Amino acid sequence: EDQRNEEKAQREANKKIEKQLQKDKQVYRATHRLLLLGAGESGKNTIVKSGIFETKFQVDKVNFHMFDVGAQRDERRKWIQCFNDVTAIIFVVASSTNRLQAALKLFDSIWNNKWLRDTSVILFLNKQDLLAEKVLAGKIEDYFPEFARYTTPEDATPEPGEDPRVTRAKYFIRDEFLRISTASGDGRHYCYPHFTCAVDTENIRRVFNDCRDIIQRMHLRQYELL
Amino acid sequence: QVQLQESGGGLVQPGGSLRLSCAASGFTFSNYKMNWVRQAPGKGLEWVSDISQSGASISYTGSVKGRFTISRDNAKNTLYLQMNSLKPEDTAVYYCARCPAPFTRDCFDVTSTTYAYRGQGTQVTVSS
Amino acid sequence: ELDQLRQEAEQLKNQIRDARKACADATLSQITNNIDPVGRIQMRTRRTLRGHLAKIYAMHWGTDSRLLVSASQDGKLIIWDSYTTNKVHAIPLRSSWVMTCAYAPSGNYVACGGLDNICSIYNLKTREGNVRVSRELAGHTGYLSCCRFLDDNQIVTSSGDTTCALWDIETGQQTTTFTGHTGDVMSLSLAPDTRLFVSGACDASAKLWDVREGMCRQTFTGHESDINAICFFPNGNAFATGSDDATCRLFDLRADQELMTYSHDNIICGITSVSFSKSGRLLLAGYDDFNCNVWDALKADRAGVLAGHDNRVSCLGVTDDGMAVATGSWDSFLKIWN
Amino acid sequence: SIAQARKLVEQLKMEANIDRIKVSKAAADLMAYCEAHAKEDPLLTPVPASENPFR
Amino acid sequence: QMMALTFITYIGCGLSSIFLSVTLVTYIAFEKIRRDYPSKILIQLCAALLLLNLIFLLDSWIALYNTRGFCIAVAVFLHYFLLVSFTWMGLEAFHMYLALVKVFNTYIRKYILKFCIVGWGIPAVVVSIVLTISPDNYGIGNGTPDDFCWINSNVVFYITVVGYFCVIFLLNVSMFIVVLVQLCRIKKKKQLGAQRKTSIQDLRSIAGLTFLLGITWGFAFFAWGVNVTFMYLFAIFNTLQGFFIFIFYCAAKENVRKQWR
Ligand SMILES: C[C@]12CC[C@H](O)CC1=CC[C@@H]1[C@@H]2CC[C@]2(C)C(=O)CC[C@@H]12
Repeated sequence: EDQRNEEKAQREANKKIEKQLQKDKQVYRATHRLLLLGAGESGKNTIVKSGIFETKFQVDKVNFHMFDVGAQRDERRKWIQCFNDVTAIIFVVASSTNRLQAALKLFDSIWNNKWLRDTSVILFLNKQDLLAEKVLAGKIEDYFPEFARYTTPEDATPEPGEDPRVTRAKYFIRDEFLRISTASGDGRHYCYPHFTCAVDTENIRRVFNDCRDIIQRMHLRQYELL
Repeated sequence: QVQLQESGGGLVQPGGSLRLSCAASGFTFSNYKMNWVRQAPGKGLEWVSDISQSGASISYTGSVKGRFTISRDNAKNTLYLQMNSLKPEDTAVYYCARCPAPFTRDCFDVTSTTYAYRGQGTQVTVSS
Repeated sequence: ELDQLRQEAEQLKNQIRDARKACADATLSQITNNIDPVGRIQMRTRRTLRGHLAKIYAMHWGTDSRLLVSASQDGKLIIWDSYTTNKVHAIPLRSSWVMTCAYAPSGNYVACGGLDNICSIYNLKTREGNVRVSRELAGHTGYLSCCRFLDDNQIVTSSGDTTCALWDIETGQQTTTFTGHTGDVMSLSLAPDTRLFVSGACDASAKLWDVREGMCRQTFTGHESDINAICFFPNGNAFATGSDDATCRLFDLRADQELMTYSHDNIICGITSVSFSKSGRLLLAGYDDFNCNVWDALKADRAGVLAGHDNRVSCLGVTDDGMAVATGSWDSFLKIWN
Repeated sequence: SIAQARKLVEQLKMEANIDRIKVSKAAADLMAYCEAHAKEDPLLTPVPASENPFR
Repeated sequence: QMMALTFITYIGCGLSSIFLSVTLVTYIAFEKIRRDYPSKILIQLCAALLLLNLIFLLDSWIALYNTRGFCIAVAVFLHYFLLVSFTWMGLEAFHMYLALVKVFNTYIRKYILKFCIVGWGIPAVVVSIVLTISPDNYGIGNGTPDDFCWINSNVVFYITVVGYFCVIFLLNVSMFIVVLVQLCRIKKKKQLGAQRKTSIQDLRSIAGLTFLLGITWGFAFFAWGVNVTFMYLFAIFNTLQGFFIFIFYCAAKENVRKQWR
């Protein structure tokens, strides 16, 4: 009979495809995709490490996929929704028009988005040397009037110790981001801010540690512990 | 169709006062969060201030924090920006922007060029 | 002179508005005030397809109303046989950010595109028997939001660069370019005769083009937010749009106006998908609250709910014979309702 | 720019040239199409499991 | 008194059986709430605990001593169900380890199937072996009355029910300490000030974790060595363990209540 014959052929084809699909699932599960987002082209996203750009890198035998948006329009309202399932959004901000305010607005929009409400953000503050040079030299004060009232936090731990003014400015910017992060969302997603000098190789280790913490928090949320 | 028309703002002496009024049509005003953005000559769009639905979540950029004030009249379907102490460097084309989605705490791409839900804007110039 | 041109355009818009107002004499609800209601019909989940790993962005039914294709962000393209819930042709994609997929009328080809700004055409039947990329089309500077096969040799695509393009699959080149949208085009729908097609973009407007030369015959502006999905009436004289302002709207050709809007007070989530039944009496709309609402298209009263998903639906379609409706979702599950 | 302005104005006149029938006539046509094909709509009228392919 | 202990044990076992059946039907009927691995492991643990409680109630209520075979079978099934419950608590701890300590590369094919194989096979192997040495290890002539089908060799009781439970308890306590340490590290982040103020959700989750990991079985060590109050505490907090599992993982969860409505 034709019907049992074609049903058997279709069933065996389905079995073969199921085997290939479980093989693909094994690869897909252990990838940890990330979305590398930048406030503007001035931010040095490329050195942090058409249409979309892929970067594969392994840390401690853990695979990582970093996706950088290329030939796309400035309106990210629609396509950003494609990245709600990524492990983290690596938001790079040049801490050196008021580009800092634009970065803050973009971070707020990302944080408060309905589909990204469960996605964690790894915040990188580039241009640390440029920020130090600007602070030591006689624009940050006028752009942010509240900076005058700001004081360096107790846990400043200024390891470089270049000046008690550069640390104050960089921690003011970090607190400016952390205000949005803490106020908008609690118990769903977390923001991890780091200072980067763009001349250090420890960025991938920081990303690895933040991703480990993100997945730990996600697993803890399954038991409602968090 | 969505139409935002801005009015007010011409030549003003430094330290003067100005009022910008944005009239909206084609959508329910109270459902959306409104924004005031500006574009300086040869600088690109920059965000100035925003107000949520029914107010109560006002926020400004640092440069104009102490001077500019933004209000809205949902019943009158209007947005207002009062600029009480003008300075020369805020000479720009001011635009009234309506964020893309209703009932949203976040809203995207108001400062992006070629944005759909943005008005034509008014020139505001401060000079001697 | 720029102000003069703006005044000219404003006057023309006002004149078009008065023409539309003079055209309207009675609402569609008044016409269908004596029509018997549908009767609160209910449809159960006949089947569930559960082969995808990541969220399902798109699916498209076949011409025979038996085979369907689904695209998921795990870089997967699967052709399900819905009758026997089996699967065939699990096509791996070069880019994992697919956002749309199309099935050729003949059933010979499958299209898919996404964040790579490229539309891939796969030959379903080959002498080797293995599905391979028949051709790659890359004339778009933005992400491909939608694509539809015209006649198995031409394809119409809409991108995030605010443009639509009609291609020639044989030569792999753009034949026609449709421009006029401000916001990036989110969806397109072909007319039953394949002579026209409507496109909905990120602005509130929807434009109707004719594929022969593409000059944007008509424009409809009734919505208040981004138009996510568009579907075309079976008779070809109307279409339905769904936007992010939590409303659906029914525009009609040859009248250039609204007919009726479908909305409810307790709906505050945008529309992601819109489709019509076989006779056009039912309008199925997918929502962001994980539900699918079936509206009586003639009365704008909710006639059914299809709450079988855990996350937003993002895609749905109705068979050519109207036997079943397939809904995808962001929970990586496809459901066939009947 | 100015080019966009003239293209928009040209599109506006071209759109304004077309003619539209009464809304009531289009409504009646839609209702007539719905009524004529109401019989062959499996979703409208529940179909028995005998000839339902998704039994 | 011994008489009161029987009453408390019967009430606790009845409540646990009823509410564990409720939890099982809730978690099986609604597929939307059993997507993740913890929910499936919870389903398995609830099934094991329900079977253990039901068989314990049956053994205590029934008084059969003229039937050697039936008594041996009842004792074997009781021992097997107790071992399965212990193994499922240990497997919950192991999943905890694979989710929090080793965070990456934790995917394996047929995760729940392999967990079920281990959890329902290792106790089966143990009971089959102890039967193989001698089937009289389960006859007569913990045991509440004088005549009650249970292990009587006094040697395999320590190896297979005490030492086995000792290893399971060590693993569970170590992972409980690990989870508590990580949770306290998270609570002390202090991103901007007064971060993570203590609320009623956190202690509820901690109590649910304690009852899920079977830390309350530790009261056995003090109860066996004697400390009559500790004996009552042990009986009370381990007889109705399934009741508290239902409270903390069925009624406490908001999604389950939403599915109920
Ligand atoms: C708690 C437990 C052991 C665990 C069971 O799930 C429930 C129960 C039955 C009778 C109890 C026993 C522990 C030891 C006890 C308390 C005795 O020595 C007298 C009655 C016994």
